[PDB]
Amino acid sequence: MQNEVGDMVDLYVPRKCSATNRIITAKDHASVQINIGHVDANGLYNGSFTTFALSGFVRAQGDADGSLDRLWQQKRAEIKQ
Amino acid sequence: GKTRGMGAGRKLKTHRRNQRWADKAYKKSHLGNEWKKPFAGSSHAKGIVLEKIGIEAKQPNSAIRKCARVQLVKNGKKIAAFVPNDGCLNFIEENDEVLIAGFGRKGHAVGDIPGVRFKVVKVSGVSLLALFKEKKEKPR
Amino acid sequence: MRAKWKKKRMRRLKRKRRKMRQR
Amino acid sequence: GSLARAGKVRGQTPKVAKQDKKKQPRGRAHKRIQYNRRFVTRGPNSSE
Amino acid sequence: KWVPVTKLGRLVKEGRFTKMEEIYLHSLPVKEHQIVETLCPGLKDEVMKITPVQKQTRAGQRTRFKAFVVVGDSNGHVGLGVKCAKEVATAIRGAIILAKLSIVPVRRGYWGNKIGLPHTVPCKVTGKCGSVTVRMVPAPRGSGIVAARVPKKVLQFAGIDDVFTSSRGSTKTLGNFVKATFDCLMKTYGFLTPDFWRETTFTKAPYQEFTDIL
Amino acid sequence: VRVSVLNDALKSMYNAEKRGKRQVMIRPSSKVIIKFLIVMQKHGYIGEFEYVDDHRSGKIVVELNGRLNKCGVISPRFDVGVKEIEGWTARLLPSRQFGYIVLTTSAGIMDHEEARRKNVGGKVLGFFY
Amino acid sequence: VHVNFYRNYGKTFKKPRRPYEKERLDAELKLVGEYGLRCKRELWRVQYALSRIRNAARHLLTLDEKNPRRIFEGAALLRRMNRYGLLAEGQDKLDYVLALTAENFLARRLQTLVFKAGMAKSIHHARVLIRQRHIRVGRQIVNVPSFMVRVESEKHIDFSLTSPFGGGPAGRVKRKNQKKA
RNA sequence: GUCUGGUAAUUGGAAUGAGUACAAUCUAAAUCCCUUAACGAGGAUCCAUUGGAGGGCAAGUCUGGUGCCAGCAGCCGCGGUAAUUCCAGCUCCAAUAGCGUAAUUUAAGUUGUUGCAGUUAAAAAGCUCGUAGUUGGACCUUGGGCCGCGACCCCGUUACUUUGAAGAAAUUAGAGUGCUCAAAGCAAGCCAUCGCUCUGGAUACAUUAGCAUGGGAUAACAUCAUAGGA
RNA sequence: CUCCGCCGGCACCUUAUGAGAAAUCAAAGUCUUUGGGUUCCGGGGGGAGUAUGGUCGCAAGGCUGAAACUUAAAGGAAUUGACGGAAGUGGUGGAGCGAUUUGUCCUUUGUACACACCG
Ligand SMILES: [K+]
Ligand SMILES: [K+]
Ligand SMILES: [Mg+2]
Ligand SMILES: [Mg+2]
Ligand SMILES: [Mg+2]
Ligand SMILES: [Mg+2]
Ligand SMILES: [Mg+2]
Ligand SMILES: [Mg+2]
Ligand SMILES: [Mg+2]
Ligand SMILES: [Mg+2]
Ligand SMILES: [Mg+2]
Repeated sequence: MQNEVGDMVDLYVPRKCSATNRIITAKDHASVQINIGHVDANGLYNGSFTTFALSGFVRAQGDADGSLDRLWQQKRAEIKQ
Repeated sequence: GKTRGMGAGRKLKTHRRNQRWADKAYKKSHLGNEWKKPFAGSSHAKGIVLEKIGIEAKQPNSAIRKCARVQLVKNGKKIAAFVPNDGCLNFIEENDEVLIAGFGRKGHAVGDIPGVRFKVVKVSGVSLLALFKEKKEKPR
Repeated sequence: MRAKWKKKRMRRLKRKRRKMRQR
Repeated sequence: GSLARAGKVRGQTPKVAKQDKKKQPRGRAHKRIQYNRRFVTRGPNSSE
Repeated sequence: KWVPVTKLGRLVKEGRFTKMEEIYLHSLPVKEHQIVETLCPGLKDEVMKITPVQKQTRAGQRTRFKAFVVVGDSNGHVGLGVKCAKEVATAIRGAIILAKLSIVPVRRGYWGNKIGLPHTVPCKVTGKCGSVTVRMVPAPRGSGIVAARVPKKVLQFAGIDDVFTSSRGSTKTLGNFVKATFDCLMKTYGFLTPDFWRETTFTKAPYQEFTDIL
Repeated sequence: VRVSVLNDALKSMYNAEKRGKRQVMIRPSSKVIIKFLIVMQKHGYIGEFEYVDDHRSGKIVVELNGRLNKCGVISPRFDVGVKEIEGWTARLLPSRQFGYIVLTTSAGIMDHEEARRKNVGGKVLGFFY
Repeated sequence: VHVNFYRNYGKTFKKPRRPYEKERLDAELKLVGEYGLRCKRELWRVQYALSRIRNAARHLLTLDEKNPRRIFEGAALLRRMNRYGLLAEGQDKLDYVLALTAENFLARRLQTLVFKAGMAKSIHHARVLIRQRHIRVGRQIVNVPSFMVRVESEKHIDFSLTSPFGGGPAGRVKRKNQKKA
């Protein structure tokens, strides 16, 4: 939220679940953040990675595995990983 | 569920009209039985002290409440009126004008006094508070 | 008092009131 | 019941005259005193 | 003085954190109250109520005391603590620690034109605990807090100036009344609004940020 | 029986969005549901939707983007003048900053802000935010 | 019929819903002591006036910025708030009217402005000075301390010409004392 | 120590209106107000009260008396010898020239249209049919560009909505205006003017029903293969 | 007989992402982010399904159905304890809205008792 003067008025901008787009609250302790490392040719790990955060709701449902696998297929396609 | 149709205004209004009679306050107001009460819808009434009586309090408490038996002048109805303010029964005598009021719970009995919803407020034209505080004297 | 027996008692008083007022 | 004891305690209570004390300021000045006491200076009536 | 027993406590002790919103971004559980004191210094503290609870025993009744404590900096952070103990003083002391441990961010918005600083709830928000349901409606600037005494205190510590409230249920149950209000304040950074439609950038968590220190 | 197909469409979409589903099928289809969906898409609350012709009442497959908090109908479709839009938005919308009330007007099916812009009243279909 | 029956009158204040709340009592007493008020009703009527002004401002904020009533009545309200010193020049919007407090209205009283102008040693001395007819606004003496002073009238608050503190003759106490001497 | 605050029937001079009253003014005549000579404050007796002090609910687990009595107590309760609750004194608290006590609104989402309930708290008819009532699936002129937000091009009703005219005044909301303020009133203002500002004396709201204008999405009714059409 | 499906039916098990005062419920969910349609029906506890009127019935009774008056609770779910003429102590963490509970593996069970069955 921006003020009409042009300042941010929110304490913070919370993360959104990468699968359900739900806002990940500060006390959502079932939420996680996965960093999937990037590998170049020969299999060496570059040191860069992509990040996905899943809300506690999607993990509690059990769809976290399938959601994460679909998200990773998409980004891997896009970045050639 | 409850009716929701745009053309069901009559149903809703009639149902509310019929159900308002279940509310105790509504039915007390719109039954007309409050005109059969001793006061007949008035805040205060005058009456004749018939006899001074003492009626026992409820079970937990042990006291003689020392009320008064009053015959109203507007309708001739006999009621029991409580006399507050310790010692004020001696200001009450038989065949003496008294102004009664409600005991504060709208015809419901108050406190440990059973069957009494009326208090004496004024005797012989002088308020009981003035006689208690000795601000005025009872005329002879 | 049991509600069934209360109802039976009340049916008996009503029988009596009916046989008195009607007859 | 027995009406003979009406006025018992209030008649038994010994009469104690009120002390002739100074009057407190009345109106705006009284509010000034209260404001001073509770803002520029246990409950208000603690038996200290 | 303080030996941190958690990884988060170690970083807070060293000074890797400056504000409590870095913890909020990653939804990390806060298990040491010294973290909240270090990162949220302007915290006040008020005991809302003390309640005697009795456990029937063979020989009479075992009475413990339940203390409800609300903390907050009046600038978007509020916390509620409930501790039951055999002594009132330790019940209050335990509830203050719990209240600090539950310090949550509170989102504040504008009833109308976004002029000045936020003063109200961004949107209608509701909290429920037991039979108590607490609704908060955004209010124009200058309205103040139109609420019962129990939710007014929590709103004052949250930093909310103007709000309309409505409650249903047994709000006489003060534990539920205060918990429902706190839940209502918590669910305020959780309503997705078009201003939060921008995709998250996923900054590094402090665990992986300071694995060299830890 | 099916009394309001719009209600079933919006309630199914709401349940699917709450469930985290990325696609919801709507049956039956209707012009009012496609017109409500176009308003929803214009304000960015849904993505692609596809009308499937089955030589009957159609089917709609809608892409969901997680931006929906709630969408519902108002039944009955109360008459709403331009002046009562403020009261209706106060009743149904989370704030004066976000949310939309969908109206059926003789000028077309539209959100309440667009209804104010043309000063056209009508009847309330529903809401989404 | 009596023609006097058609004269209007109305109430200027309400009593609080909760009579015995510690926080409200403390805040009211703090304001009363800060501004030398005679009772809580003087603050309650200021709160009543602020409530009506705030309600008017809120009702025009819930209308379009092109609604000719909001352009007209908001301009009138802003003129009235600027006229009595309640709003600054940068505060030229209806939003700032909603932010006004009873402190802003109490600061425009003749008692407060007489005290802050240096004419009186205290707020209570200002109150008595006004009630003793020693204060004039412009050429008009004002014995009413709740007088709301306009910005154009602030620089004309002065001691009365008939008052011993404003060039007039000595009061009866001083004159009696010199006659005794 | 100095600086700055609150306290004293201390000590001092200042101030002033309540009152009294020349007078003028007011007024049909009077009277009140406004104005004003003289007078008019120290314990400034020129003396503020009404309710309270267990909780709700602000304020005492001070003192004396009474002892389940007398009494208080809206409700919960208090009173049997240590009464924070009665009767009193002191002190404190709230409002304050006011405050207490004895139908209606709010509180009450405890009448619920917005907005309540009905497994077990009160509440689904034993079950089914069925008239009225209420509610009723989808479908029919859309796109498109041009000019330029209007337009262009390729003798069935009604609800509803929009705009207009009405819907007395007073009341309400609200513009202006320093009745000393204010509740008001509809006045007034102007360097002083044999006059002037054409001075002002706005505006909004006003269900339902009626009249008229545009719109036809939604919906109701009437039709709806002897069209036997023209 | 066996296996895999589809539709429909009586049900059952697990689980909460839900709801609920909880018990519990896959509906008792999709509810202050409150509106799919419709019928009946409740408004503290008694008096009272009583009186009276009406109607149906041979009768028994059924349907409809008060008031005066009285009362500060009645009632629901769950917890701990006690009882049964029933059977065989913190901390921190976890669960619960919570009283509580786990830890501590006399127990289980019923309770309208909690002055606790001498109720
Ligand atoms: K089956
Ligand atoms: K434990
Ligand atoms: Mg208190
Ligand atoms: Mg006393
Ligand atoms: Mg209810
Ligand atoms: Mg039962
Ligand atoms: Mg039942
Ligand atoms: Mg249809
Ligand atoms: Mg509802
Ligand atoms: Mg009942
Ligand atoms: Mg624990």
